[PDB]
Amino acid sequence: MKIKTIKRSADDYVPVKSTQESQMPRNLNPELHPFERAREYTKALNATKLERMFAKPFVGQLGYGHRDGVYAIAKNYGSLNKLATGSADGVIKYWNMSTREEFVSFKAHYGLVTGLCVTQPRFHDKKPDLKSQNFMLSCSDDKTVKLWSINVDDYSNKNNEEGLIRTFDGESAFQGIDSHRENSTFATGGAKIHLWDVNRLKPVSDLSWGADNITSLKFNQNETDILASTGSDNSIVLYDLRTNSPTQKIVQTMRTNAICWNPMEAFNFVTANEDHNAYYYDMRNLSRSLNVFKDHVSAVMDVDFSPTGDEIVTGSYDKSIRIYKTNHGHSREIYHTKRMQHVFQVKYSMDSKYIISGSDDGNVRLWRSKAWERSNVKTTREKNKLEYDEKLKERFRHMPEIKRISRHRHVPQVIKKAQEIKNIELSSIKRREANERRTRKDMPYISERKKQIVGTVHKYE
Amino acid sequence: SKTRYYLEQCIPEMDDLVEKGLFTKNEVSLIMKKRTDFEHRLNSRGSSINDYIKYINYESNVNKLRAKRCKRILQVKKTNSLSDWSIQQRIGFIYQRGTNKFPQDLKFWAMYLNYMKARGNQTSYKKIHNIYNQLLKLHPTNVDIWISCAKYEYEVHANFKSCRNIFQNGLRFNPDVPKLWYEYVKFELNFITKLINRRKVMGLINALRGDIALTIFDVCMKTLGKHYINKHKGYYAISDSKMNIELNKETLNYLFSESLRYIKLFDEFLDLERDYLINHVLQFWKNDMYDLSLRKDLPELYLKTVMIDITLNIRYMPVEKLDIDQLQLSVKKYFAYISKLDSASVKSLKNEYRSYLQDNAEDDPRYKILDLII
Amino acid sequence: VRKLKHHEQKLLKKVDFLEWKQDQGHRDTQVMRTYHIQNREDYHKYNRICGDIRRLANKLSLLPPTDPFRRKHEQLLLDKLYAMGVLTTKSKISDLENKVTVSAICRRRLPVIMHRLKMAETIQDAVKFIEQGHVRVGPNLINDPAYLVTRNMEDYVTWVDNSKIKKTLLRYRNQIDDFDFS
Amino acid sequence: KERENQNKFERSTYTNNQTKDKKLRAGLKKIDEQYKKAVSSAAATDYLLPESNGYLEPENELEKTFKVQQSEIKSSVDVSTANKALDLSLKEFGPYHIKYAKNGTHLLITGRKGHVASMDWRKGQLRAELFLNETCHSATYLQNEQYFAVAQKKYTFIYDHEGTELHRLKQHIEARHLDFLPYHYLLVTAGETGWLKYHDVSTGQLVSELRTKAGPTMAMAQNPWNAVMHLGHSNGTVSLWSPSMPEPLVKLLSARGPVNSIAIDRSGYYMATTGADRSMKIWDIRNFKQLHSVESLPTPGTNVSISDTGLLALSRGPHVTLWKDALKLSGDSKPCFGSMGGNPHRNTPYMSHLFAGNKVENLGFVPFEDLLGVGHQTGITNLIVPGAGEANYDALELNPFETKKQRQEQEVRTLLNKLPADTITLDPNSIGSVDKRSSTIRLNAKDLAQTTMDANNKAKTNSDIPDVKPDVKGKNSGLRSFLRKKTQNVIDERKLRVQKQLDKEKNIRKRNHQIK
Amino acid sequence: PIEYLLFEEPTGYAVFKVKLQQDDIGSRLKEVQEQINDFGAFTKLIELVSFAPFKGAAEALENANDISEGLVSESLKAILDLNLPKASSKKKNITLAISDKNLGPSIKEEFPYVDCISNELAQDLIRGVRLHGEKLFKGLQSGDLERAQLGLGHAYSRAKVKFSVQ
RNA sequence: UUGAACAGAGAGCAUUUCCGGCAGCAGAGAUUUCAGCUGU
Repeated sequence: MKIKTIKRSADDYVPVKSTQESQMPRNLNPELHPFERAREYTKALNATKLERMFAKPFVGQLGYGHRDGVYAIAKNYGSLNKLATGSADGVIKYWNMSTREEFVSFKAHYGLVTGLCVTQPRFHDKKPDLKSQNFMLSCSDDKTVKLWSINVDDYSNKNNEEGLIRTFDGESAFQGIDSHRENSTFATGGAKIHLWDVNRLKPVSDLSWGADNITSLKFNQNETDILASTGSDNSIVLYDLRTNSPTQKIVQTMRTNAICWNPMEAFNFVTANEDHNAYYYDMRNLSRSLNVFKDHVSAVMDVDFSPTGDEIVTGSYDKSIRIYKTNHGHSREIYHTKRMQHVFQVKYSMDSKYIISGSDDGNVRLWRSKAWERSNVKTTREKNKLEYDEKLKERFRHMPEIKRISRHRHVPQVIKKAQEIKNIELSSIKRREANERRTRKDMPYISERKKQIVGTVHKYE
Repeated sequence: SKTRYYLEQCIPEMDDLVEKGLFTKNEVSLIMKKRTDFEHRLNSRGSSINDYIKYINYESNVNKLRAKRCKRILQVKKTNSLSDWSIQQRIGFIYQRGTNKFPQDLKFWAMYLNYMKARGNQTSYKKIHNIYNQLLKLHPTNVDIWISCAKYEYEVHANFKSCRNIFQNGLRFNPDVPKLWYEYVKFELNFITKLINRRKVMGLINALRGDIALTIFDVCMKTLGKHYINKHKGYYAISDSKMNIELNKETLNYLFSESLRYIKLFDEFLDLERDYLINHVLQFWKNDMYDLSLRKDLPELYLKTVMIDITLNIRYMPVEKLDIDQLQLSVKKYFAYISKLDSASVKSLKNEYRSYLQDNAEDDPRYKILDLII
Repeated sequence: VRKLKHHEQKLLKKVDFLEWKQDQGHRDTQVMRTYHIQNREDYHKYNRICGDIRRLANKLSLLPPTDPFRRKHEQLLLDKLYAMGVLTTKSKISDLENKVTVSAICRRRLPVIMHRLKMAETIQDAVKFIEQGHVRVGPNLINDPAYLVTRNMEDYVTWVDNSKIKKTLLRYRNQIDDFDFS
Repeated sequence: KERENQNKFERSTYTNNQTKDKKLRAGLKKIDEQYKKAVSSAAATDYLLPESNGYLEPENELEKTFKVQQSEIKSSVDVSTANKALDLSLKEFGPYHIKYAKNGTHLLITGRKGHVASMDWRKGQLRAELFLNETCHSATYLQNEQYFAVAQKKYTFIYDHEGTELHRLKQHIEARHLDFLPYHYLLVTAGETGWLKYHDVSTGQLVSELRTKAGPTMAMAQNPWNAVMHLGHSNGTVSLWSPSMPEPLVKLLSARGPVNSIAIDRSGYYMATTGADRSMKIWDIRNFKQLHSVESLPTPGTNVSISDTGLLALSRGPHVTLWKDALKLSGDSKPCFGSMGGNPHRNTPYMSHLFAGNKVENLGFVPFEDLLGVGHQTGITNLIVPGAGEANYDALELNPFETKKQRQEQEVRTLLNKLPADTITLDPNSIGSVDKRSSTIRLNAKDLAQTTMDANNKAKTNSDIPDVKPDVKGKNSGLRSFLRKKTQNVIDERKLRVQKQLDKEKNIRKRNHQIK
Repeated sequence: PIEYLLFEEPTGYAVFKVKLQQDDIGSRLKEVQEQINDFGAFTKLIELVSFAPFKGAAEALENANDISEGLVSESLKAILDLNLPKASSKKKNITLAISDKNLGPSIKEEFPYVDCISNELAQDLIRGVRLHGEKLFKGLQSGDLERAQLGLGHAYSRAKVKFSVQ
C-alpha cells in the first residue's frame, strides 16, 4: 500500500539564516478566506473613519496677511510655489509659499488693486530674464495698469531694479485683468474691455459688446486666444482674438462673479455667480449648463479648477470654501474657520494638492485639497494601503453606515441654519409646483441646467 | 510582497511550457518551489550576490534542460512560443536586479556583460550600450572597464569614432594610469594599420599617419609627469631643493621607464613606417627634460637612448645586409660617444660588441663581422 | 495587548482583554486576595447574603417611618448582625445598607479573627495553621478556613493542647509545664 | 485563460429571474473584463502552491484500506509525523475533551474532573496546567494560545496564557459547548439551560441571549463559512442561529431522538449530524437537501468531525471510522461499512481504529497536518490520517510557524478588522446588496411623479381595489375576500366602493348567467 | 524639477538622480521635514548614478580648495560632462541641485545648458544625503568617509594657515 | 518662423525589407556555442 503524508520540512517555512524574513505561503481558496464581503466592508468603514480623523486640512496662513483684506490673487502657471496677492489698500505682495514669506511688497496703487496677474513679458527689444525676475502686473480703480518685476531666488546661476518697469494708463477705471499665455498680450476689463500688449502704452483694441461695463476676465489656458468676461448686466461674453471681436454672450438671472476655464478640456468653463451656485458651461453650446454645483448658501465669489481638470474649488460670501467633483454637482468638501471672513479669492495651486484662499480680514491661507492626505513621500506598503482604501471607500460609498460618516462635517451655525431653511423653502416650492402641475394643462418641465439662462444671442438650431 | 509579484510573473511561460507537451505539472511545481526559494532569498533582507549567481545558474540549467527536452519530445529546436525567450529574459532581469542592488562587484558586472554579449542575435547592442553606460558611470576610475568597452566596440563592431570617444573620455577621467595611455596608442596604431592595409588591399585588387600616436605620446609624457609630481610630494611642497631635485629626477626615471616600455612594445607594429614611428619617439626623448638627463645624472638612460639610436636601423635578423650597409654609422656612433664619455665609453663599446655578436661560410661573413667589431 | 498606536487606540477604544464591566472591577479577586480566600465562589456565596440583607433593608425602609413592625425588625436585624459580628455598631440603620459588605463577612472568618487576636503573624499563616490542625474553637478542632466566628464565640479560639505552637510559645517564656503535656 | 480549476474561484451573482447608456455600458464591460481577469489570475496560483495533499492508496485488491494499522502508518511515514502522532496517558482525571488552536500549534485538553492543560503539543512546552477541582466540561482558545475559555461546574471562566483567571462570566450559567468565532471575536456558549449566548471577547460585552426553547443543547457546531451556529436538540432538530434574530434562522429535522453530534465542512456546504437513533445524516446546507441517511449504525455515533480536505470521522464509542469522499451528492458516496461482494460503488471506510479500552470523548482534526486528535477516557491520541489536512495553508490568514511579533501584530490587525455580530447572515454575500424590498429597478422620479399621480387617483379609478370580473366563481371573487378579511363593523370609503364594485360584479354575472 | 544632485565629499564627487520630487509648498511640514530623517523614504527620492573617487589626498586637497573658493575643477568637469545630458542652453536647461550659490556660476560658465539650484529644497536634499552618507553609496568607495574627513580637514587647515614643519 | 549640411540620442511610431528554415564549405572562441557565400 502506497502512503504519503504532509511533509512540511521546516526549511521552506522558517529560514535558516536569522537575518532574512519568513516565507509567507499563500493559498487563494475562498474556503481559506471566508468573509470576503464583510471583511472589506469593515476595511472600508475603518477607512472612512480614519479619513474623518485624519482630516486636518489647514496648512497655514502665509506671512502676516495684508492690512485691508485680500481681493486679488494670482498664481503663476510655471512655478509651483509663487503667488501674488493684492488687498484693498493698494498693496500687492509676492509670496514664496514654501517658506510662507513675501519676496517683496509694493505700495502699488492708491485705490483698491482690483486685478493682478503674472506675465512672461515678451519684449522685442529686451530679453526676459525669467530665471531671476518674475513679473506681475496689476490694475486698479485709479485708472492705472502697472507692471512690476521681482527678484527671485530659485536658481543660483547669476551673481537689481525690482519695481515698476512700466505704467499703462487708461482714461477710466479698470476692474479685472488677465494675461494671455503667449505673445505679450493681456486684457483689462473695467468701464470697457481693452486688449493690451506690454510694448505699446495704449490699448491695441477695444472689444466691447455694448456700452455696459465688464466686471471680470479670464483668458483660456489652451486655445489661448479665447477670452471670457462677466458684465454687470448679468452677462457672460466670449471673445475671440483671431477675429478680434466678441463671439457670443448669454444673459443669466444674477451676476457672474468669476469664470475659470477647464485646463484639460479647453472649451468648458465654470462660472461662479450670485445665486448661490456654480455653472459648468460648454463654449460650443451655451444654451444649457452641463453642471450646476449647488451647495453654497450665499453669493459665490470665486471659482478655480484643479490643474488636473477633475475638481473645482469655490469660495463664497458665506465665510466658507467648498470643493466639488466636476461630475457630481454637490460639494465634496467644505472648509471654514471662525477666523476666516468672506472668502473673496480662491486659487488651486499647480500641484493640484493645495488650495489658496484669500479672505477679507487680510489673510491668505493654505489648505489641503484632500484633507486626510499627507505630503510626505510614501513607501510602497503605505502607498498600496492608501490606494486600496481609496478603492474600497469608492466601492462601498453608498452603504448607509459609511455614507453617513463620509458625508459628515461640522458647518458653522449660520451656514447650518441657512441650509435647513433653504431646505424647507425648496421643499415648499416643490410641493406648490407639484400642486400647480396637477391642475394646469401645459406646464413645461424645465431642466435645472436651463433654469438660470434668461437668454442667449446667436440662437441655436 | 514582491516575491509574490515575481513568482506570478513566472506563470505564463509555464502555462505555455505545459501546453507545449514537454514539462508536466508535477515537475513544473518542483521548478517553481526552487524558484520560490530563490526569489525569496533575492528580495528579502540579508541578500547576497551569491544568491543572485546561484539563481542565474539554476535558471540557465533549467533552460538547458528545456532545450534538451524540446529536442527530444517535439523534435524542434525552438517552439517559437513564449517559453524559449522568457527564461533568458528572466536571467537578464536577475542580472539587472543584482547590479542595481550590489553595484560593486565587477565579477558580477562582467558576468552580466558576458551573458548579454553571448546571447547573440537576440540581444541588442544598444542594450549592451546601456549597461556599459551605467557601469562606466559608477566606476569611472576603474580602467579595465574603459578598455573592455572600447575593445567590444572596436574588435567586434569596428566603430572607430565611438572607440576614440571612449578612449578620450577615459583619459579625461583617470589621466594617471599608464595602462590606458598604452592601450590608446595601441588602438591608434591598430586603426592606422588597418587603414594602410585596406589601402594596400585596394591597390592589390584594383597624410593620415602615426602622428596621432606621437601626439598622444607627447601628451602621455606631459600629463604622466604632471600627475606623478602631484601624486608624490602629496600634501604640500614643504621640501628643500635637495628633495625637489630628487623628486624631479625620480619622475624623469618613471616617465622614461614607461617610454622604454613604449618602444619595447612599439617595435612589433611593423606594417607602417616603423622606422619613422620609432625615430619620432627617439627625437621626443632626445630633447631636454629640465633636469639634465644628458649633461648630468640619468647618463645611463642617455647611454640607453644612444644605443637605441645606434641599433635603430640595426634592428635586423642574422642576414646582416643592413649591417654591411651602415655599420659605419654604428662605428661613428661609438666614436662620437667615446669622444666624450669616460666609463660609458667602454660600456657602450663592449655593449655594442656583445649585442652585435649575440644578434649576428655564414660564420666566415660573421668572421668579417667579428673582425669589424673586434 | 500590543500598546496600540494613536489611530488604533482612537479606532477601537472599548477593547480590553482583561478588565470587563461584568467583572465589577475584580472585587471578588480583590477581597479574596485581602482575606486569603481559597475557593472562587465564597465571594459570591457571601454576596448573596449581603444582597439578602440589603434587599430586606430596602423593603423595610420603604415602610412608614413610625410603625412598630419596621422599627422592631430593623432593630432585630441590626442586633443579629452585630452579635454575629458583621456589623460593628448597632446604632444607625444606614449600616444595613452601607456597612453590610462581603469584606465584613470575610473579616469574621477564622484566619482573620486569628490574625487580629495576634495568634498568627499573617492571614496566610493563620490559614496554614488551621489547615494543619492546630486551632480549636471551644473543645473541638476546627479544620477549615472559612469558619465564621461570632462575637461570643471568639473567646474560645485557642490552640489545641499538645500543639507544637503552644509548646514553643510556652517554652519561649519558659512557662512550659510538661505535666499537662505543654 | 481557460484554467481547468476556475469554478473553485468563481463568484456567484444576482440574476433578474443590454443597456442604452454608453458610459454605463462601457463601465459594465470593464467590470466583466476585470472579473474574468481576476478569476483567471487567481486560479493560476495552483502552480505556486508548494505542497501536495496526502493520501493512502491500496495498489492491490486484497489490500483494503480500513484494515491498515496505526503502527503500520507510523512505520511507513517519516519521523517528524511519527513524532507528531502523540499519546498522553492521563488516567486519573476524567475523559478528556480535546481542542486544537486554529493553527495546529497548541493543544487544550480538559479532564472531566478538573485538569485543564494548554500546551504546545509539538514542542514539549506546556504553558498552563491548572487543576480546577470542579467538573469541567469543555474549553476553547479564543484568538490565540494566549487566552482560553473553560466551561466549569456552572460558570464559564476565561484564563490567560499562563493560566491566571481573567474572567468569571456571571452569565453563561451552564455551558457544555463553547466555540469561538474568530473573525467576529465572539465566544458562543450553550448547554443545559436552553439558551445560546454570544459574548464579545474584545469589548467584554454579552452580545446576545437567545432562547433555544428546546431544552438543553445536545450538540453544537459552527459553520466556518458564514458563522451561524447549528445546535442539535433533544427533538432530533438542528437549528441554525444568528445573534441578530431571536428566532432560529432555520430549523431542520435531522434525526429521531436527540442529536448527538454536528460537524460542518469548512466550505459551508455539507453538515454531518449523528443522532441517538443510530443514524448518521449528511445534509446539504445551502439548499437544505438531505444528501445521505446512513441508518442503523451498530451503536450510536457519539461524534462526527470533518477535516479540511473533506474526510468524515465518525466515532461510536471505542471505534473511530473515517470515510473519504462521503460528502458528495451521488448515492455511490453513501458511507457503507462493507462492500457486499466487492462493489466499487460502495463507500467503505477510508480507515478505522479501535480504542479497545475506552469510549472516546471527542474528535478534532489537527488543522494543517495529517492527524486526527481523539480525546478519550485515558487522555489524548493523535492518529496519522493521511488524507486529512490542508497541505497549503495561507500564511496571512493563520500561520503554523508564526512568531511572537507576528502573533502580536496579527492580533491587533484582526482586532481592528473584527466583523460586527450583525453581519452574520445565512449567506455571507448579502451585505453589499440592496434590500429584497425597494424595487429592483432604480426609479427616475418621472415614475415617482406617476406613482404619486395614481396614488392621488386611487379613488375614482379603483386601482387599489380588485378589478371587476364576473366569471371567477364569485364565492372566491376577490372583492368578497376583501370584504371578509376586513373587520365587519367599521365603514370606510374604500370598503364602500368595494361593496359598490362587488354589486356591479354580481349584476354583470347575473346578466351573463341569464344570456348563457 | 530638481533633476540631478551634486554631492561633494572627501572621497570624491557623487552625482545622484532625483527620482521623486519632494513637496515644494508643503516643504516646511512635519512629515516632509522628517522624511529626510527616515532612510526608508529618502531612498524613494534619491538614487546614485555616479561616483568619481579622487586620486589621493593631493587631488582631494586641490578639490577641497576649489570647492571652498567656488571653482569647478577638472574632476568636476569630467563627472558633470559624463553624467548630465546635453540639454539646450535656451530652452529647458538640465537642473542640477548644488549646495553652493557661488559655485553655481562656475558651473554655468562651463556648461551653459545647466541651471543650478541651491534653495531650501536642494539644501534639505543635500543634507539628507549628508545625513545618510555611506548607505546611499551601496558600498562603492574605498576608504572610510570619516577617516578621509579627518585627513582632509587637517590638510585643509594646515594649507590655509601655512603650517611649516621646519 | 523656415531651410541647409553637420553632430548625434535610444527616448518614441510603422510594415511585409530581411533574419530567428536546411545543408555544402572555410572562418571564431573556449567538444559546446559563434560568424558568411550557392540553392531548397
